[PDB]
Amino acid sequence: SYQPTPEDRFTFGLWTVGWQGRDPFGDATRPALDPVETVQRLAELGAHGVTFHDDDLIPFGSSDTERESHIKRFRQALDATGMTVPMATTNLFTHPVFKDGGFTANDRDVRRYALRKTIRNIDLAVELGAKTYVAWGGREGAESGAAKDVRVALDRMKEAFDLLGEYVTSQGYDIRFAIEPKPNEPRGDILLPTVGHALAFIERLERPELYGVNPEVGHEQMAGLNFPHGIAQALWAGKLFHIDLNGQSGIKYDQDLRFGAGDLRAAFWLVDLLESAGYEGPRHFDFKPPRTEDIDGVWASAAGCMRNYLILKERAAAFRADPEVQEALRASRLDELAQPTAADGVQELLADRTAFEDFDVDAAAARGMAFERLDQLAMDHLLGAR
Ligand SMILES: [Mg+2]
Ligand SMILES: [Mg+2]
Ligand SMILES: [Mn+2]
Ligand SMILES: [Mn+2]
Ligand SMILES: [O-]
Repeated sequence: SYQPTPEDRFTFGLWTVGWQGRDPFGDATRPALDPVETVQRLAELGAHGVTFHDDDLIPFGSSDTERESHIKRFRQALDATGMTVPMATTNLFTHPVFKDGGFTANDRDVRRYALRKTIRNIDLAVELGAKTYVAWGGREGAESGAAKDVRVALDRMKEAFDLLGEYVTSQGYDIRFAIEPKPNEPRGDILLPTVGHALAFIERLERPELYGVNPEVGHEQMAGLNFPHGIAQALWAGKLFHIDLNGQSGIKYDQDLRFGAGDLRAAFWLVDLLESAGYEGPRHFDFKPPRTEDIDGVWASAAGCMRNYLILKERAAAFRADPEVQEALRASRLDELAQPTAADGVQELLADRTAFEDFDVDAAAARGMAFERLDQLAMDHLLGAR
Protein backbone atom coordinates (compact mmCIF):
# COMPACT_ATOMS: atom_id res chain seq x y z
CA SER A 1 0.00 0.00 0.00
CA TYR A 2 0.94 3.56 -0.82
CA GLN A 3 3.87 2.45 -3.03
CA PRO A 4 4.73 5.12 -5.61
CA THR A 5 5.37 4.27 -9.22
CA PRO A 6 6.27 6.43 -12.26
CA GLU A 7 2.58 6.46 -13.09
CA ASP A 8 2.10 8.89 -10.08
CA ARG A 9 4.22 11.68 -11.65
CA PHE A 10 6.35 12.39 -8.55
CA THR A 11 9.41 14.51 -9.22
CA PHE A 12 12.23 15.99 -7.13
CA GLY A 13 14.81 18.72 -7.59
CA LEU A 14 18.46 17.69 -7.61
CA TRP A 15 18.92 20.31 -4.87
CA THR A 16 16.31 18.68 -2.56
CA VAL A 17 17.76 15.28 -1.67
CA GLY A 18 21.11 16.81 -2.66
CA TRP A 19 20.94 19.55 -0.02
CA GLN A 20 24.15 19.31 2.02
CA GLY A 21 22.55 20.89 5.08
CA ARG A 22 24.12 24.36 5.15
CA ASP A 23 21.79 26.82 6.84
CA PRO A 24 22.35 30.40 8.05
CA PHE A 25 23.94 29.15 11.24
CA GLY A 26 25.42 25.86 10.17
CA ASP A 27 27.97 24.08 8.00
CA ALA A 28 27.13 21.12 5.78
CA THR A 29 26.13 17.88 7.47
CA ARG A 30 26.13 15.67 4.35
CA PRO A 31 28.44 15.28 1.34
CA ALA A 32 27.54 16.48 -2.13
CA LEU A 33 25.55 13.96 -4.15
CA ASP A 34 26.38 13.02 -7.72
CA PRO A 35 23.30 13.81 -9.89
CA VAL A 36 23.68 10.31 -11.38
CA GLU A 37 23.27 8.77 -7.90
CA THR A 38 20.22 10.91 -7.27
CA VAL A 39 18.58 9.83 -10.54
CA GLN A 40 19.22 6.16 -9.71
CA ARG A 41 18.05 6.35 -6.08
CA LEU A 42 14.89 8.33 -6.92
CA ALA A 43 14.05 5.89 -9.74
CA GLU A 44 14.28 2.97 -7.29
CA LEU A 45 11.97 4.79 -4.87
CA GLY A 46 9.33 5.08 -7.64
CA ALA A 47 9.82 8.66 -8.80
CA HIS A 48 8.98 9.68 -12.28
CA GLY A 49 11.58 12.38 -12.79
CA VAL A 50 13.89 15.12 -11.55
CA THR A 51 14.35 18.80 -12.00
CA PHE A 52 17.44 21.04 -11.83
CA HIS A 53 18.88 24.49 -11.65
CA ASP A 54 21.65 24.98 -14.20
CA ASP A 55 24.26 25.12 -11.43
CA ASP A 56 23.04 21.94 -9.75
CA LEU A 57 23.76 19.96 -12.93
CA ILE A 58 26.85 21.79 -14.15
CA PRO A 59 29.11 23.45 -11.50
CA PHE A 60 29.16 27.22 -11.93
CA GLY A 61 32.09 28.30 -14.05
CA SER A 62 32.61 24.99 -15.82
CA SER A 63 34.46 24.93 -19.09
CA ASP A 64 32.59 23.90 -22.20
CA THR A 65 34.17 20.41 -22.09
CA GLU A 66 33.35 19.98 -18.42
CA ARG A 67 29.86 21.10 -19.11
CA GLU A 68 29.32 18.60 -21.85
CA SER A 69 30.74 15.84 -19.56
CA HIS A 70 28.24 16.60 -16.79
CA ILE A 71 25.30 16.72 -19.23
CA LYS A 72 26.27 13.44 -20.90
CA ARG A 73 26.57 11.47 -17.60
CA PHE A 74 23.16 12.87 -16.53
CA ARG A 75 21.44 12.06 -19.85
CA GLN A 76 22.85 8.51 -19.64
CA ALA A 77 21.41 8.04 -16.11
CA LEU A 78 17.99 9.42 -17.25
CA ASP A 79 18.03 7.16 -20.25
CA ALA A 80 18.98 4.11 -18.23
CA THR A 81 16.30 4.58 -15.56
CA GLY A 82 13.46 6.04 -17.62
CA MET A 83 13.48 9.10 -15.39
CA THR A 84 12.19 12.29 -17.01
CA VAL A 85 12.98 16.01 -16.65
CA PRO A 86 9.68 17.84 -16.66
CA MET A 87 10.92 21.19 -15.39
CA ALA A 88 14.15 23.16 -15.07
CA THR A 89 15.17 26.55 -13.73
CA THR A 90 18.11 28.96 -13.40
CA ASN A 91 20.12 29.72 -10.29
CA LEU A 92 19.83 33.53 -10.12
CA PHE A 93 20.42 33.61 -6.37
CA THR A 94 23.57 31.88 -5.05
CA HIS A 95 26.43 33.72 -6.77
CA PRO A 96 27.34 37.05 -5.10
CA VAL A 97 26.81 38.85 -8.43
CA PHE A 98 23.09 38.33 -7.81
CA LYS A 99 23.12 39.99 -4.40
CA ASP A 100 20.63 42.67 -5.54
CA GLY A 101 18.77 40.49 -8.03
CA GLY A 102 19.04 38.96 -11.45
CA PHE A 103 16.34 40.43 -13.66
CA THR A 104 15.78 43.40 -11.33
CA ALA A 105 19.35 44.02 -10.15
CA ASN A 106 20.02 47.76 -10.04
CA ASP A 107 23.18 47.14 -12.12
CA ARG A 108 22.21 46.86 -15.79
CA ASP A 109 25.14 44.60 -16.67
CA VAL A 110 23.93 42.08 -14.06
CA ARG A 111 20.42 42.10 -15.52
CA ARG A 112 21.85 41.28 -18.96
CA TYR A 113 24.01 38.49 -17.51
CA ALA A 114 20.99 37.03 -15.73
CA LEU A 115 19.10 36.88 -19.02
CA ARG A 116 22.02 35.21 -20.84
CA LYS A 117 22.44 32.66 -18.04
CA THR A 118 18.72 31.86 -18.22
CA ILE A 119 18.64 31.56 -22.02
CA ARG A 120 21.55 29.14 -22.06
CA ASN A 121 19.70 26.89 -19.62
CA ILE A 122 16.36 27.16 -21.47
CA ASP A 123 18.09 25.58 -24.47
CA LEU A 124 19.32 22.70 -22.30
CA ALA A 125 15.95 22.29 -20.58
CA VAL A 126 14.20 21.93 -23.90
CA GLU A 127 16.62 19.25 -25.14
CA LEU A 128 16.16 17.24 -21.89
CA GLY A 129 12.36 17.41 -22.21
CA ALA A 130 11.26 20.14 -19.82
CA LYS A 131 7.85 21.53 -20.61
CA THR A 132 7.94 24.18 -17.88
CA TYR A 133 10.75 26.58 -17.09
CA VAL A 134 10.51 27.99 -13.55
CA ALA A 135 11.67 31.41 -12.40
CA TRP A 136 12.11 31.97 -8.65
CA GLY A 137 13.18 35.58 -8.22
CA GLY A 138 14.57 35.04 -4.74
CA ARG A 139 16.96 37.99 -4.92
CA GLU A 140 14.42 40.42 -6.45
CA GLY A 141 13.42 42.81 -3.71
CA ALA A 142 14.90 44.82 -0.86
CA GLU A 143 15.79 45.21 2.79
CA SER A 144 15.20 49.00 2.74
CA GLY A 145 12.73 51.32 1.10
CA ALA A 146 14.78 53.48 -1.25
CA ALA A 147 17.04 50.61 -2.43
CA LYS A 148 14.44 49.40 -4.90
CA ASP A 149 11.89 51.53 -6.83
CA VAL A 150 9.31 48.78 -7.18
CA ARG A 151 7.43 50.21 -10.17
CA VAL A 152 10.71 50.50 -12.06
CA ALA A 153 11.76 47.05 -10.91
CA LEU A 154 8.46 45.68 -12.24
CA ASP A 155 9.26 47.37 -15.57
CA ARG A 156 12.58 45.51 -15.59
CA MET A 157 10.92 42.24 -14.53
CA LYS A 158 8.37 42.59 -17.37
CA GLU A 159 11.12 43.47 -19.84
CA ALA A 160 13.06 40.32 -18.87
CA PHE A 161 10.10 37.96 -19.11
CA ASP A 162 8.99 39.53 -22.39
CA LEU A 163 12.52 39.02 -23.86
CA LEU A 164 12.44 35.37 -22.75
CA GLY A 165 9.06 34.96 -24.40
CA GLU A 166 10.39 36.49 -27.62
CA TYR A 167 13.32 34.09 -27.51
CA VAL A 168 11.30 30.92 -27.04
CA THR A 169 8.76 32.08 -29.69
CA SER A 170 11.63 32.76 -32.14
CA GLN A 171 13.10 29.30 -31.51
CA GLY A 172 9.78 27.56 -31.84
CA TYR A 173 9.98 26.01 -28.38
CA ASP A 174 6.97 24.31 -26.72
CA ILE A 175 8.05 25.34 -23.24
CA ARG A 176 6.16 27.61 -20.92
CA PHE A 177 7.30 29.73 -17.96
CA ALA A 178 6.13 29.44 -14.38
CA ILE A 179 6.82 32.13 -11.78
CA GLU A 180 7.40 30.76 -8.26
CA PRO A 181 6.28 33.30 -5.64
CA LYS A 182 7.81 33.74 -2.21
CA PRO A 183 7.12 36.62 0.19
CA ASN A 184 10.55 37.02 1.80
CA GLU A 185 13.86 35.21 2.39
CA PRO A 186 16.59 35.81 1.31
CA ARG A 187 15.44 39.40 0.67
CA GLY A 188 13.57 41.28 3.37
CA ASP A 189 10.65 41.50 0.98
CA ILE A 190 10.59 39.73 -2.39
CA LEU A 191 8.81 41.12 -5.45
CA LEU A 192 5.74 39.18 -6.60
CA PRO A 193 5.37 37.82 -3.05
CA THR A 194 2.31 35.57 -3.50
CA VAL A 195 0.39 33.59 -6.10
CA GLY A 196 -1.93 36.55 -6.53
CA HIS A 197 0.83 39.05 -7.22
CA ALA A 198 2.42 36.73 -9.77
CA LEU A 199 -0.89 36.05 -11.52
CA ALA A 200 -1.56 39.78 -11.72
CA PHE A 201 1.90 40.55 -13.14
CA ILE A 202 1.52 37.91 -15.85
CA GLU A 203 -1.52 39.69 -17.25
CA ARG A 204 0.74 42.69 -18.11
CA LEU A 205 3.25 40.63 -20.11
CA GLU A 206 3.28 40.80 -23.87
CA ARG A 207 2.39 37.12 -24.35
CA PRO A 208 0.49 36.19 -21.13
CA GLU A 209 -0.43 32.78 -22.45
CA LEU A 210 3.24 31.69 -22.10
CA TYR A 211 3.34 32.27 -18.33
CA GLY A 212 1.79 30.69 -15.28
CA VAL A 213 2.64 30.03 -11.65
CA ASN A 214 4.67 27.42 -9.77
CA PRO A 215 3.28 27.89 -6.24
CA GLU A 216 5.00 26.29 -3.28
CA VAL A 217 3.08 25.11 -0.18
CA GLY A 218 5.48 26.62 2.31
CA HIS A 219 5.92 29.94 0.52
CA GLU A 220 2.24 30.91 0.63
CA GLN A 221 2.20 29.76 4.26
CA MET A 222 5.08 32.20 5.01
CA ALA A 223 2.44 34.90 4.43
CA GLY A 224 -0.10 32.99 6.55
CA LEU A 225 -2.20 32.32 3.46
CA ASN A 226 -4.38 29.32 2.65
CA PHE A 227 -2.45 27.32 0.07
CA PRO A 228 -5.46 25.33 -1.23
CA HIS A 229 -7.32 28.61 -1.76
CA GLY A 230 -4.43 30.11 -3.72
CA ILE A 231 -4.16 26.96 -5.84
CA ALA A 232 -7.89 27.21 -6.50
CA GLN A 233 -7.42 30.77 -7.77
CA ALA A 234 -4.51 29.65 -9.99
CA LEU A 235 -6.62 26.79 -11.39
CA TRP A 236 -9.55 29.19 -11.91
CA ALA A 237 -7.21 31.42 -13.95
CA GLY A 238 -5.87 28.47 -15.99
CA LYS A 239 -2.37 29.13 -14.70
CA LEU A 240 -1.32 26.16 -12.55
CA PHE A 241 1.53 25.11 -14.80
CA HIS A 242 3.51 23.29 -12.09
CA ILE A 243 3.44 22.99 -8.29
CA ASP A 244 5.94 22.57 -5.48
CA LEU A 245 4.92 20.32 -2.61
CA ASN A 246 6.44 20.45 0.88
CA GLY A 247 5.59 21.33 4.47
CA GLN A 248 5.90 24.43 6.62
CA SER A 249 5.15 24.89 10.32
CA GLY A 250 3.82 28.44 10.14
CA ILE A 251 5.10 31.93 9.58
CA LYS A 252 8.90 31.61 9.81
CA TYR A 253 11.91 30.87 7.62
CA ASP A 254 11.34 28.54 4.66
CA GLN A 255 11.55 25.09 6.18
CA ASP A 256 10.94 22.92 3.12
CA LEU A 257 9.76 20.00 5.29
CA ARG A 258 8.68 16.82 3.51
CA PHE A 259 5.17 16.95 2.06
CA GLY A 260 2.52 16.11 4.64
CA ALA A 261 4.54 17.61 7.44
CA GLY A 262 3.66 21.10 8.66
CA ASP A 263 -0.01 21.87 8.04
CA LEU A 264 -1.41 18.39 7.50
CA ARG A 265 -5.02 19.39 6.99
CA ALA A 266 -3.89 21.92 4.30
CA ALA A 267 -2.01 19.05 2.62
CA PHE A 268 -5.26 17.03 2.62
CA TRP A 269 -7.29 19.85 1.14
CA LEU A 270 -4.59 20.47 -1.47
CA VAL A 271 -4.63 16.86 -2.63
CA ASP A 272 -8.44 16.87 -2.65
CA LEU A 273 -8.34 19.96 -4.92
CA LEU A 274 -5.63 18.73 -7.29
CA GLU A 275 -7.37 15.39 -7.75
CA SER A 276 -10.89 16.81 -8.27
CA ALA A 277 -9.52 19.44 -10.69
CA GLY A 278 -7.75 16.77 -12.68
CA TYR A 279 -4.34 18.49 -12.43
CA GLU A 280 -2.10 16.58 -14.81
CA GLY A 281 1.27 18.12 -14.16
CA PRO A 282 4.16 16.87 -12.09
CA ARG A 283 3.76 16.27 -8.38
CA HIS A 284 7.09 18.01 -7.60
CA PHE A 285 8.70 18.07 -4.18
CA ASP A 286 10.77 21.15 -3.38
CA PHE A 287 11.84 19.96 0.06
CA LYS A 288 14.94 19.54 2.20
CA PRO A 289 15.64 16.47 4.28
CA PRO A 290 16.49 18.08 7.63
CA ARG A 291 20.21 18.46 8.26
CA THR A 292 19.85 16.13 11.26
CA GLU A 293 19.61 13.30 8.75
CA ASP A 294 22.29 11.17 7.12
CA ILE A 295 21.91 9.83 3.58
CA ASP A 296 19.61 7.02 4.70
CA GLY A 297 17.33 9.66 6.22
CA VAL A 298 17.44 11.63 2.97
CA TRP A 299 15.89 8.74 1.08
CA ALA A 300 13.42 8.02 3.89
CA SER A 301 12.27 11.64 3.80
CA ALA A 302 11.92 11.58 0.00
CA ALA A 303 9.94 8.33 0.22
CA GLY A 304 7.75 9.97 2.84
CA CYS A 305 6.84 12.82 0.50
CA MET A 306 5.36 10.35 -1.97
CA ARG A 307 3.78 8.11 0.64
CA ASN A 308 1.97 11.05 2.23
CA TYR A 309 0.61 12.23 -1.13
CA LEU A 310 -0.72 8.74 -1.80
CA ILE A 311 -2.31 8.35 1.65
CA LEU A 312 -3.96 11.76 1.34
CA LYS A 313 -5.17 10.91 -2.17
CA GLU A 314 -6.88 7.80 -0.82
CA ARG A 315 -8.46 9.67 2.06
CA ALA A 316 -9.68 12.55 -0.10
CA ALA A 317 -11.19 10.14 -2.65
CA ALA A 318 -12.95 8.24 0.15
CA PHE A 319 -14.28 11.50 1.56
CA ARG A 320 -15.76 12.64 -1.77
CA ALA A 321 -17.15 9.14 -2.55
CA ASP A 322 -18.90 8.73 0.78
CA PRO A 323 -22.70 9.08 0.37
CA GLU A 324 -22.75 10.63 3.87
CA VAL A 325 -20.38 13.37 2.62
CA GLN A 326 -22.38 13.85 -0.61
CA GLU A 327 -25.43 14.49 1.61
CA ALA A 328 -23.55 16.84 3.95
CA LEU A 329 -22.36 18.86 0.94
CA ARG A 330 -26.00 19.27 -0.08
CA ALA A 331 -26.96 20.16 3.50
CA SER A 332 -24.30 22.91 3.33
CA ARG A 333 -25.51 24.15 -0.09
CA LEU A 334 -22.29 23.42 -1.98
CA ASP A 335 -24.57 22.42 -4.86
CA GLU A 336 -26.38 25.84 -4.71
CA LEU A 337 -23.01 27.58 -4.84
CA ALA A 338 -22.64 26.23 -8.39
CA GLN A 339 -25.98 27.68 -9.58
CA PRO A 340 -25.60 31.02 -11.33
CA THR A 341 -26.77 33.84 -9.07
CA ALA A 342 -28.60 35.74 -11.80
CA ALA A 343 -28.45 34.07 -15.21
CA ASP A 344 -31.87 35.76 -15.59
CA GLY A 345 -29.75 39.11 -15.93
CA VAL A 346 -29.89 42.59 -14.38
CA GLN A 347 -33.39 43.67 -15.37
CA GLU A 348 -35.00 40.40 -14.11
CA LEU A 349 -32.98 40.67 -10.82
CA LEU A 350 -34.05 44.28 -10.32
CA ALA A 351 -37.73 43.37 -10.92
CA ASP A 352 -37.63 40.33 -8.66
CA ARG A 353 -39.24 41.27 -5.35
CA THR A 354 -38.11 37.90 -3.87
CA ALA A 355 -34.53 39.23 -4.11
CA PHE A 356 -35.14 42.31 -1.96
CA GLU A 357 -38.47 43.79 -1.09
CA ASP A 358 -40.03 40.41 -0.13
CA PHE A 359 -36.87 38.56 0.90
CA ASP A 360 -37.18 37.13 4.44
CA VAL A 361 -33.69 37.92 5.72
CA ASP A 362 -34.37 36.50 9.17
CA ALA A 363 -35.59 33.12 7.86
CA ALA A 364 -32.50 32.93 5.62
CA ALA A 365 -30.19 33.98 8.47
CA ALA A 366 -31.60 31.36 10.84
CA ARG A 367 -30.65 28.48 8.46
CA GLY A 368 -27.42 26.93 9.73
CA MET A 369 -24.72 26.15 7.18
CA ALA A 370 -23.99 22.72 8.70
CA PHE A 371 -20.29 23.27 8.05
CA GLU A 372 -19.10 21.69 11.31
CA ARG A 373 -20.74 18.35 10.58
CA LEU A 374 -19.26 18.43 7.07
CA ASP A 375 -15.81 19.24 8.44
CA GLN A 376 -15.98 16.50 11.05
CA LEU A 377 -16.75 13.97 8.28
CA ALA A 378 -13.63 15.33 6.57
CA MET A 379 -11.60 14.94 9.77
CA ASP A 380 -12.89 11.40 10.27
CA HIS A 381 -11.91 10.47 6.71
CA LEU A 382 -8.43 11.99 7.03
CA LEU A 383 -7.80 10.12 10.25
CA GLY A 384 -9.22 6.84 8.96
CA ALA A 385 -12.01 6.91 11.54
CA ARG A 386 -14.16 6.40 8.33
MG1 LIG B 1 26.75 16.83 -12.59
MG1 LIG C 1 5.71 38.17 -22.94
MN1 LIG D 1 10.61 26.90 0.09
MN1 LIG E 1 9.84 25.76 -4.68
O1 LIG F 1 12.03 26.25 -1.45
